[PDB]
Amino acid sequence: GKDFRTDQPQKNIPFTLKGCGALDWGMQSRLSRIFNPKTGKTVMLAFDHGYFQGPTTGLERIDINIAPLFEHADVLMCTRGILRSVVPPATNRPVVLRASGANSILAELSNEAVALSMDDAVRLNSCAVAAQVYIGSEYEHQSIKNIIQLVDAGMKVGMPTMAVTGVVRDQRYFSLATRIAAEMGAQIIKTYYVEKGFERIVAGCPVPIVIAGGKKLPEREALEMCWQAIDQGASGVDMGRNIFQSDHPVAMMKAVQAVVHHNETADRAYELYLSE
Amino acid sequence: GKDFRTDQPQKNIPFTLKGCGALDWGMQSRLSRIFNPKTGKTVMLAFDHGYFQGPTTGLERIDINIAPLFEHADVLMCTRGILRSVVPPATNRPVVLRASGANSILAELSNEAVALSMDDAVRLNSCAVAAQVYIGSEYEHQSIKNIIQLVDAGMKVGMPTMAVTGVVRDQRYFSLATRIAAEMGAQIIKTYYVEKGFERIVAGCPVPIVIAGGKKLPEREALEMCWQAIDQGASGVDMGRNIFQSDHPVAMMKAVQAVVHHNETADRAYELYLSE
Amino acid sequence: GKDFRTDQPQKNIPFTLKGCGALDWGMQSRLSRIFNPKTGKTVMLAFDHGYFQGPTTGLERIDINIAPLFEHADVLMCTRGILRSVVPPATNRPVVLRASGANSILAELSNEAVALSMDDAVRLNSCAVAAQVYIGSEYEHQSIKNIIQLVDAGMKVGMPTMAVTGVVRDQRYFSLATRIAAEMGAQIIKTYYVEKGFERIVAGCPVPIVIAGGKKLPEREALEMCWQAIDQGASGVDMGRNIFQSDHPVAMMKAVQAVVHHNETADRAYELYLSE
Amino acid sequence: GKDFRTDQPQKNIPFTLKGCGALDWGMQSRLSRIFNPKTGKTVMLAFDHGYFQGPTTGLERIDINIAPLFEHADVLMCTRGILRSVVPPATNRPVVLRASGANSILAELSNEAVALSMDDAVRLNSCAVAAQVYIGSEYEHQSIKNIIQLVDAGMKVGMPTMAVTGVVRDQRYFSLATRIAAEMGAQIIKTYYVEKGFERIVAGCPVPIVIAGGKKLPEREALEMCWQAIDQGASGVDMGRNIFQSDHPVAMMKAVQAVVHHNETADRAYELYLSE
Ligand SMILES: O=C(CO)[C@H](O)[C@H](O)COP(=O)(O)O
Ligand SMILES: O=C(CO)[C@H](O)[C@H](O)COP(=O)(O)O
Ligand SMILES: O=C(CO)[C@H](O)[C@H](O)COP(=O)(O)O
Ligand SMILES: O=C(CO)[C@H](O)[C@H](O)COP(=O)(O)O
Repeated sequence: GKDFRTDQPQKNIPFTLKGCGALDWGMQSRLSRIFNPKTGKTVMLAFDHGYFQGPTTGLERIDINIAPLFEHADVLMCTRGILRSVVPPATNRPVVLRASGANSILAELSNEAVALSMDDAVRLNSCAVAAQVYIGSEYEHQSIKNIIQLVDAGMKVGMPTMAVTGVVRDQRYFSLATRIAAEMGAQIIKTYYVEKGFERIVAGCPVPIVIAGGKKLPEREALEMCWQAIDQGASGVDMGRNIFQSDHPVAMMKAVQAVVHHNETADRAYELYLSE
Repeated sequence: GKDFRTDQPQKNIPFTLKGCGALDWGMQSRLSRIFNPKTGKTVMLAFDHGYFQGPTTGLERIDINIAPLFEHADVLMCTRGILRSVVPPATNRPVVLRASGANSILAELSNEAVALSMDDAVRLNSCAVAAQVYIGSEYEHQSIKNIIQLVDAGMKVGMPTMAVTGVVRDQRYFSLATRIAAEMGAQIIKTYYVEKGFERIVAGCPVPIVIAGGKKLPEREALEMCWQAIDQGASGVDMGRNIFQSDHPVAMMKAVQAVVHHNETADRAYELYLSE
Repeated sequence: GKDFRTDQPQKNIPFTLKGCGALDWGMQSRLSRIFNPKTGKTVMLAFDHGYFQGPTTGLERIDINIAPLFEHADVLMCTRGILRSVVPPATNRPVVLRASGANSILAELSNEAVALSMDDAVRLNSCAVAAQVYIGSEYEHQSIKNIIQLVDAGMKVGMPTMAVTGVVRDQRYFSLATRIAAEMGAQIIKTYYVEKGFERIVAGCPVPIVIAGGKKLPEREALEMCWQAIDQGASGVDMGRNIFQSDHPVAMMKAVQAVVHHNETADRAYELYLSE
Repeated sequence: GKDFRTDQPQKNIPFTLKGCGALDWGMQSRLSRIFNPKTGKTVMLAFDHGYFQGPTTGLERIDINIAPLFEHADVLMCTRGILRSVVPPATNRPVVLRASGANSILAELSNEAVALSMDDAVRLNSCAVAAQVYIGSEYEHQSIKNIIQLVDAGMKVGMPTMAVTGVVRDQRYFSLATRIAAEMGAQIIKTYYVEKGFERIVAGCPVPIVIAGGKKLPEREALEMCWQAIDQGASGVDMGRNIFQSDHPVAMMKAVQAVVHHNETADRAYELYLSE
């Protein structure tokens, strides 16, 4: 009384996420927590700015202002200090840990060291670990070594590494920064959007790219940036200020989600924003 | 231009999951992937039976019959063999790995060893590891050592361990089995439902309890068992046969969800089942 | 003067080998050395018999009789002893190492221990490690632990493990043995061909299956066995005696290749054998 | 009924690859994947340039432009980033991993660190690891330490190390750079071809030498360079730009193969190129 359905051979289901078709199950799994398998994109809520800036505007009280935003985000990005202290585990949301630091706004910005062991990243159930790369800055060499070290460590354990291109911001520059990081082994790259040439940054990069929100803009303009980035091949956005510094954070997020996952237009989305 | 809201002191949000209020963030995080933070319960789809039974009825073709069920489950339970081979990572669903084995239906059932290293559990992004405890069986001592070893290893890494009471099935017996496992350190206990006294099993166990589906029953009766268990304090169910051996697996799951998360009645639920 | 071809998005190339679509690059790479990416099959030349049998017939002088066969094989299977001593490295052919032993024909056949460290497997540039599983035998439990240990070790390093079902030989039996091994984590399973029901063994096994040659048969019959096995879904054969005990080894191998990779018929192939 | 052929004593088959006749089996095995045992030479397709140069011309889209070349190459050389992301494991071609980096075209070129752990090299099934040595540059000391560290690590595991002489380019200079690297332990040395004295570079180096393609040349001239190098004792070439920057990459590769493995002349080969 058994049915082995032998008339129908077993076939493998392809894993389509850009440049991640040759990774182990666990690593693909963590990546799938970050990039929605359906759309292949992500809306990432970033609040790690304090790691070298202290209580930056809008992030004075993560526990009050940012707490109510978690549920509306695909993934959270922050440090292990904040994570443990004020992000409730019950939030049940994927996290990407800031794993670099030891710099401040009072000194050389590019002077970063690895800020948490892979050991602890695993203890904290991370989906990924993130560090800055500073191409063209004084501590460029060290910043790349930080990426090398996180990748070496993450491959033992199936933890993805996200390289962030920290900074003249033109296409030829970001092409250089993103490609090197990818080349070194980072599975996710986060960079800035550029007025012209962005398409080339995406095309030249073998792995998923995510754009930073950047300094505060009018909500409508912020949404235009997102639409452009997505339309030109970005795999999602990593917003911080353009959300938590808005008068209507939750509304802004829903708009951003509309644009990223559902191919909404900048205008349509802005009207989704005006209804909240 | 900053607002520290100093008139409103920061307060810790309590973690209410039974007997898990004193664990590290990462472990609480993994637990919150299993047990819905809202309802505090879980509907677990179990298909690990093959680990000592080979191609058991209904599990001949996981890739065909079980594949379409994944999305309707809170968490998946299976071996690392099946996980890698036929469970697509894009399933984006929390997993609990069977971590014991080395036994078969052709020999002593209680003769189990640890079947995967914590190393590989982490590599596979697990939410927990599971192993059998056989109180009263020939290899009782070894089975408990399996639990001891998984907890020792899990605590370094923030991985919860689930102890399963494998087997006369009365209340006094399962009280003994579940309590000992909890006492050794397992964070989740999975046991069988009992006609009378089940409430005492839950009350005597300091951590969350989950019931096994058990042998195939008429759908209506299986739902009654769930309702009873939940009503008497279980934290969810770990169904296998009563789902994948049904003529309407997806329908049955929706029913079981209704009973577990939404306090549906056995009858009402059964009518949810008859509509699909 | 650069062309990023931004009109043409990058797409992942699927890895189609049965149940190996969720493995890291290096492991998929080693598997691709074994299973021809085009056909998805393998012809494996096995000469490890001496590991518990001593100088078995046909394998008295590997250096003389077997040496001239290597080039005609897809992959070699043998022990590290023979590998180092008489297989010339310049053979440039992928190897699968026998990694179990400590038994002999003078004692209990199922009493095997792991016979080489993963350390040394990596040192020898192996494509996989192989060990016996003895379901139903006296040392069944230990044999399965051997597989558990090799998988744990292999996963750290991207080395595949092949589980071999050592032994009444019917379908229900081999279904049990193969499925349990796969379930524990082995990426390759090698078993015996069966008169009836073989299709069910393949269908119930989530990873590639390879058949043993078995005791010497008339060349025409051996080819019929291969044809049946392949036709019913096997991923290749692991011949030993039916090749090296033939009066025309090289001829026989070319036949077997014809059947496995090129869908030749038993008869057509036998005529390929009669021309050499 | 056994034949031990005792009238014919067993004899060791010599391993002839220059200066590798005293290595363990595994290491000789990996070297044999790189240097064809028959000819003793190799045609190596190099596309690692991006590791410090970003999207260099011709390598904007490895996945499109370089993908179709793989099959026509003896061995692939690239970074672990590119390997995992866009080189399909099914390519079934030996790889040599770029294992240095942390420099860029925006800073001191000779400032390289080890870019991937031997751990991960083994995980990726490499045939060798490669790093730059910069004799005469500012970070000369560190670059040599990079070779020392890779050799120490490779010897535990049977992984060969390839030292690359990065840079006035005359014979006395490259003799110094190549000889030092070899002396430290590197089993493969890759250097540049020189108008006069190249023969002395080869003679003075105890292990196999491979030449870099160098900047783009007219196809006919590039082939002349290969012919000279081979004729004067090189063990193969590591082309990049002279292939992927050609209007007929595949044709060019076939030509190069002709010259390296089959002792074709520059002219004859060029006519092989004009027919494709
Ligand atoms: O902290 C940073 C890196 O050092 C980034 O500026 C930040 O994480 C990006 O998010 P946003 O610009 O949208 O606030
Ligand atoms: O495999 C088992 C333990 O050895 C269990 O029987 C199983 O996992 C429980 O699920 P169900 O009884 O609902 O099928
Ligand atoms: O050695 C063995 C396992 O203990 C097998 O019998 C052998 O390797 C299979 O090959 P063949 O039966 O074709 O000779
Ligand atoms: O990348 C390099 C070293 O830093 C080399 O220039 C390169 O790998 C050699 O190949 P080619 O000169 O033929 O392009």
